Amino acid sequence: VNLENKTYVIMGIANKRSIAFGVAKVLDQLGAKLVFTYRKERSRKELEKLLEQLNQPEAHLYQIDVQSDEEVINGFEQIGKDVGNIDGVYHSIAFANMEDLRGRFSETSREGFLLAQDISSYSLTIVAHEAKKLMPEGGSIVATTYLGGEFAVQNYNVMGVAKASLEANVKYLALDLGPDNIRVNAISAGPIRTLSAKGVGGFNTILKEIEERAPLKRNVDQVEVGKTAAYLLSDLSSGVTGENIHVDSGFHAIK
Amino acid sequence: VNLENKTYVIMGIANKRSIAFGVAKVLDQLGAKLVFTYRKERSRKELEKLLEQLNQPEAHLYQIDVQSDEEVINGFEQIGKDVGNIDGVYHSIAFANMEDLRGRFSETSREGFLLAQDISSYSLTIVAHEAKKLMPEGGSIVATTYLGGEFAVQNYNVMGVAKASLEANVKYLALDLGPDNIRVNAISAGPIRTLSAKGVGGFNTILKEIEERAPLKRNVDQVEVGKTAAYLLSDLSSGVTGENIHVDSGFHAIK
Amino acid sequence: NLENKTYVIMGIANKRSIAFGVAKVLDQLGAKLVFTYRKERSRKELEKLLEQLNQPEAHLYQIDVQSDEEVINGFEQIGKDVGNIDGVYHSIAFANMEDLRGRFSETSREGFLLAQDISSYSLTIVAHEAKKLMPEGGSIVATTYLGGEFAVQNYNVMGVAKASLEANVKYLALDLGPDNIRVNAISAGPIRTLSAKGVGGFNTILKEIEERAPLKRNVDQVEVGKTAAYLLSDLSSGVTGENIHVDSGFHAIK
Amino acid sequence: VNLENKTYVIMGIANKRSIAFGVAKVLDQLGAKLVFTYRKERSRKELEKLLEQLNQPEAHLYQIDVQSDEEVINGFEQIGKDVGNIDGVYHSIAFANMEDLRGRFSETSREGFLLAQDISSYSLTIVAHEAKKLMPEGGSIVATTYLGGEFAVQNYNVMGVAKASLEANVKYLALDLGPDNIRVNAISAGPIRTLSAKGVGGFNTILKEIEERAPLKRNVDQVEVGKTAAYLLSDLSSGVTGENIHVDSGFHAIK
Ligand SMILES: NC(=O)c1ccc[n+]([C@@H]2O[C@H](COP(=O)([O-])OP(=O)(O)OC[C@H]3O[C@@H](n4cnc5c(N)ncnc54)[C@H](OP(=O)(O)O)[C@@H]3O)[C@@H](O)[C@H]2O)c1
Ligand SMILES: NC(=O)c1ccc[n+]([C@@H]2O[C@H](COP(=O)([O-])OP(=O)(O)OC[C@H]3O[C@@H](n4cnc5c(N)ncnc54)[C@H](OP(=O)(O)O)[C@@H]3O)[C@@H](O)[C@H]2O)c1
Ligand SMILES: NC(=O)c1ccc[n+]([C@@H]2O[C@H](COP(=O)([O-])OP(=O)(O)OC[C@H]3O[C@@H](n4cnc5c(N)ncnc54)[C@H](OP(=O)(O)O)[C@@H]3O)[C@@H](O)[C@H]2O)c1
Ligand SMILES: NC(=O)c1ccc[n+]([C@@H]2O[C@H](COP(=O)([O-])OP(=O)(O)OC[C@H]3O[C@@H](n4cnc5c(N)ncnc54)[C@H](OP(=O)(O)O)[C@@H]3O)[C@@H](O)[C@H]2O)c1
Ligand SMILES: CCCCCCc1ccc(Oc2ccccc2C#N)c(O)c1
Ligand SMILES: CCCCCCc1ccc(Oc2ccccc2C#N)c(O)c1
Ligand SMILES: CCCCCCc1ccc(Oc2ccccc2C#N)c(O)c1
Ligand SMILES: CCCCCCc1ccc(Oc2ccccc2C#N)c(O)c1
Ligand SMILES: N[C@@H](CCC(=O)O)C(=O)O
Ligand SMILES: N[C@@H](CCC(=O)O)C(=O)O
Ligand SMILES: N[C@@H](CCC(=O)O)C(=O)O
Repeated sequence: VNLENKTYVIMGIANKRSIAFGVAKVLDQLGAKLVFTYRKERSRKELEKLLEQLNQPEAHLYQIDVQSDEEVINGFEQIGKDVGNIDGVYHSIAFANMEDLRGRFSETSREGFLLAQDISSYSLTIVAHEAKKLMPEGGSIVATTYLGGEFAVQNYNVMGVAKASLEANVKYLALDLGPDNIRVNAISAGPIRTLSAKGVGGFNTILKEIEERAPLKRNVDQVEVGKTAAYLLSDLSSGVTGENIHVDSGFHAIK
Repeated sequence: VNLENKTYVIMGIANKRSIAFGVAKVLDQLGAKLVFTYRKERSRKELEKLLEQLNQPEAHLYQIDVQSDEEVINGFEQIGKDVGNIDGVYHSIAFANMEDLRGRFSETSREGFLLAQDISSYSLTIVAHEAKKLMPEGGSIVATTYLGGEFAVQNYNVMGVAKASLEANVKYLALDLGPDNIRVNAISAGPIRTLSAKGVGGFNTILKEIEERAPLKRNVDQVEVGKTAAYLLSDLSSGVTGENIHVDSGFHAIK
Repeated sequence: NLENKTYVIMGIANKRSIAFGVAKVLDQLGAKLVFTYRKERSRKELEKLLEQLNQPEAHLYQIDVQSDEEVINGFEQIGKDVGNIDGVYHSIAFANMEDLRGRFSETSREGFLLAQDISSYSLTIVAHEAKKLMPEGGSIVATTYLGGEFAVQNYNVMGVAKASLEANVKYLALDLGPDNIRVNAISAGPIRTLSAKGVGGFNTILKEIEERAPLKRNVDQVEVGKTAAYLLSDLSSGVTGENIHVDSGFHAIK
Repeated sequence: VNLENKTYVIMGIANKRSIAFGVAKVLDQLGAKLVFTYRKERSRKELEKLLEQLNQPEAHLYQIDVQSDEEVINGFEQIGKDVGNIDGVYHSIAFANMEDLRGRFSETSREGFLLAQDISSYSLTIVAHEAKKLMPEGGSIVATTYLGGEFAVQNYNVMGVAKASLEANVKYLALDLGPDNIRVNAISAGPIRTLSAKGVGGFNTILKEIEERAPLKRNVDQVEVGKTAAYLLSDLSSGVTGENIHVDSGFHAIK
């Protein structure tokens, strides 16, 4: 593309291995102004250190726990006060407990099921609503999903149902904001070594299955997700909404 | 398909228009012993009255609000004490607040979003968990979904996202409970005038458009969901699990 | 219960045909069965297989679906010999052996069109002809494989023919629905049939299903026929343009 | 997405309105070298006049009728001799007789059905086989489909079954050629006023409905298909294969 004079909000960089950091690098390289949101003080610390590798002349950092309507509302409001209107949001946030992930799915607790939904799916809805106010002439919103939202994948358990929820959330949001010229899409990333990935049982062996079985016979990386993100966040993908692009070496397409 | 010496639990008859009552008439007509569960007082009364149409020699009625683990745990425990091992469960339960079935999806409240997940999806997981205890030999579990879980349908809003979640729940339950010989499937019913259908904006429209546009050129009814449920709840459908069967006059197949 | 129901069953070759699984189940449910075979060999064979069933008579018709006239005259005769029918079970497909292994991208025009012709287009002509014999509606069921939905190694040109057959179903459903003819697919798991010898690495798939499918076991022709009973009968009123996976749950997992 | 020192074969321009000339304008814009294939001498004459609006310094025009193995085989071979190694093929080719694009699908002739399959689906397979010869390094093949491939759309009839075939063709080519680093994907375009769209009953109606019912509330144009083509044919889409991107204002996602 080329993304000068554009401003994107990126949510969910924890460290250098975060998918959303792959997005950040690509967008930053393409001329975009970036604004970053985080939950833990530690993620902010990592952000401050990761910005040195970037071209951003300014640190634009905001603490937003997507569990709190107040923090999302006040965050996006302060972002508009600081940078003005924006062109899109990359959503890269999910959560579930260990204790429910390494259960039989049937043994999942209600509080863990809903926690997963709340952070991993609902949060897009409220982010979309608040971000929309900073997009008076339209823009783009991308969330990150995984194929365990379309099929039942051993171990992914509660997070699979939260992804199914997220992928519909995208479709309903696309229907709703469409007339506002806001596009909403999902990237279905293949497995990537991240901090959150350490929490999913059997991650390593799925990695390996991908190399053996996927059409491109290899795994993907954060920058690949970031390149597809730039497509979805740019004018290149006008006409595309409610879509789910698999960035996964073609693994979605086989059995 | 003869069901004598089978026992099924049917969840979510409110009145004679309920989908689950379509299911009950079919199962009863085929010789099954039936247990029913309800939430409201008013629903148990309706059930008491509706039983006079059935061949069920006794009434097995249980109050189970699926918002409560204790009620589901204790309910299914009582069922096992009163009737013994069962052969399957029909789940016909969902809820969302009125203002979440119309206007704009992007303005869905967090509590409204999570409420719909809890009742309309999570409840399957917990029901399957407890119903399993009564199926040492294997059995069958069916839940009721709608096309709006697969596609954004105007006005179906927060329920669309809960049916997406429910549909994934079915897949993950099938994967989990499969080795125990417990099948888990969905019926995706077409629009049908029920009490809950009154909370969905634009329902009359969707009905007409089915008559005009679906293959069979006519809407379905509860008995037709019922005969598909009989198939899934019986040995006719051994080998079928994690499936979603559209009983919607072919509407799912066109565009 | 299918008493005074009459169904045409296409593609029995031997005791292991999926269509024989369907036959036994329908026969068991009291239905009258007409069979269609392709070459005289399957005739002496079929004749022997029906000594198992409860059919009082052999209604047996050679139809190679590569010929319009054999499909046209075939159904025309069935109507004269037996009267109106209640549905059709399609259990028919073909591809040349060299196209069912190695490299899809190396498939010949002729071998690709052959597969389309027999495995997909034949449904359309069968439906048009069979419709003439179901004035009050009826039910048509074809057999597919998950390979028409996902690319499955080795299945190759047959996967593109099945994808074709699954859309044919959709389109037959839309077109024939106002006549009350329902059209559906059963997507069967793998089963040791005569024709599955020709698919590369079929034994490797058989074992994957056992290891990985929700039911942790494979399916048989009888389970396929039980689901065909549902689809061919009134139990499945309301359901058309559908593809039901009788596959120990394999389609739902990745 | 800068495409200098890239070369793409664009198959199936007939006039200023062709979807493939959308692609061409876009790829040309981004600095690619372009090679055109046509069938009818009139499509060459049209290409020659449209070349004047491109920045291409030379005309590279081949006559390939994809019904001929020999013509595909010799066309591509020749292309290799003339411009050397290519980066991708954009396939924008389909055909069906007018009878079989209206009225009753069940009345499709054998001959019409195979003719649609041959031109509209099989051609991709042989084009990929021959084009693989000019991509020893890897590359990108994109074919043009329509939602009629995934659902029954009234009137689309024999072509929809041909587009199903094509979409599956894309999936199998992606499995087969992934190990050679050749990505194969499909763009599912919304309805667009072209020469070949004049053959399809009820085309005007579908246009109007997309406007009323699709999330963006507008039709897409050829240039929007080109912008997404540029993405699929470039490194921006490096982890994407066996995929189908709907450039259709959202329509695919709604029911
Ligand atoms: N890695 C993969 O294999 C893979 C594959 C497909 C899809 N995905 C999806 O990709 C996205 C990014 O995950 P990742 O793999 O990049 O892992 P990650 O680096 O661990 O990032 C996850 C992010 O989620 C944020 N988060 C969790 N709860 C939050 C909350 N309540 N409020 C605000 N932020 C919250 C974390 O912030 P804090 O650390 O500050 O708490 C962290 O930045 C997730 O949606 C994941 O499900 C990942
Ligand atoms: N009608 C349609 O067009 C349609 C189409 C597709 C799918 N569906 C689905 O079919 C199922 C049955 O709905 P329906 O149309 O038959 O409407 P219905 O008659 O209103 O039944 C809904 C039932 O859900 C029960 N329920 C709600 N919350 C509950 C809770 N917390 N605990 C226990 N029970 C609870 C209700 O019980 P109480 O009244 O006692 O509170 C009522 O029995 C639902 O899953 C619905 O989403 C309906
Ligand atoms: N077995 C599996 O794992 C599997 C799984 C999923 C789907 N299927 C499908 O199930 C169906 C039945 O196959 P099967 O596995 O049961 O194998 P089968 O016993 O070999 O039956 C296949 C039948 O197709 C008939 N046939 C082929 N071309 C014909 C033509 N041109 N005209 C008339 N009949 C023709 C064969 O006839 P002749 O012997 O007379 O040549 C044979 O009766 C096929 O559609 C197959 O694609 C099979
Ligand atoms: N327009 C739409 O709404 C729409 C929507 C989605 C997808 N599509 C698809 O987009 C692609 C391009 O179509 P279009 O709408 O842009 O129509 P178009 O401008 O009429 O182009 C169709 C092209 O197909 C070529 N063609 C037909 N048979 C051929 C053969 N045997 N060998 C070589 N070329 C052949 C034609 O070449 P000649 O004129 O020289 O014969 C023509 O250039 C097709 O796959 C179509 O199915 C169209
Ligand atoms: C067997 C599983 C296959 C590998 C899964 C690939 C994958 C890895 C990490 C993911 O991220 C999370 C996972 C669980 C809980 C929170 C997050 C977060 N954030 C994800 O969504 C998907
Ligand atoms: C967009 C209009 C399409 C017509 C929708 C068909 C339909 C009607 C009623 C349904 O039931 C509920 C709906 C909302 C809340 C609770 C329940 C319950 N129980 C349902 O799930 C689907
Ligand atoms: C790697 C794939 C695993 C096994 C696939 C299961 C399968 C077995 C047999 C099939 O039948 C045919 C196959 C080829 C040609 C004709 C027929 C016929 N008739 C089929 O369609 C699918
Ligand atoms: C029911 C109307 C649906 C709207 C149609 C969208 C559409 C328009 C034109 C298309 O192109 C062809 C159509 C038929 C035959 C050849 C070609 C070619 N080339 C296409 O594939 C799809
Ligand atoms: N993370 C480990 C532990 C999972 C478990 O034992 O449940 C794995 O790859 O499975
Ligand atoms: N149930 C009425 C009211 C809709 C509304 O305005 O919310 C309908 O949509 O026809
Ligand atoms: N072009 C006409 C076709 C006319 C017909 O098939 O009757 C239409 O828009 O349908």
